[PDB]
Amino acid sequence: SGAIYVGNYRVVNRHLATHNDWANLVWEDSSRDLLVSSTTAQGCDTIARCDCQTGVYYCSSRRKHYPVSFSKPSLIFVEASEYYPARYQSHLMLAVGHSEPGDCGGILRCQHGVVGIVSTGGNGLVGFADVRDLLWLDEE
Ligand SMILES: CNC(=O)c1cccc2cc[nH]c12
Ligand SMILES: [Zn+2]
Repeated sequence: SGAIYVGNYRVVNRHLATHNDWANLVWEDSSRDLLVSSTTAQGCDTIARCDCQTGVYYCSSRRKHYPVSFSKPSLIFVEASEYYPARYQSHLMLAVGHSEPGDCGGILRCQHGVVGIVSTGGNGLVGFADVRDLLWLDEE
């Protein structure tokens, strides 16, 4: 589990969004596994605006923050999960590291801020849904 809190937006894994998130929906893309909802209170997080390929991610299933190299966001074939059938996931970044389904929402950060959240995993890879292309998160 986990979320990004930037301005009056909450960024969550689409598959973990709550009734409240859907009632207060701003934007969602099933192909990216992202949903953004509106918040009353201001968040503290800064989104990275960069093409960094090194960062650190939180892995709840290890209670550990791991430094990783990761690929640039791309379209990747993702095997079926409990929430999605096997399909191509867009804006996805891969790193060699430990992920379990419950690790989704773990933040990947670089020197510039939040890069994305854990979305996919298994086979010793972790997949992060990029948010850095979502420029509108920084305003309104
Ligand atoms: C929607 N798919 C998931 O819940 C998922 C997310 C992160 C890691 C793994 C490993 C297998 N499935 C995973
Ligand atoms: Zn960066």
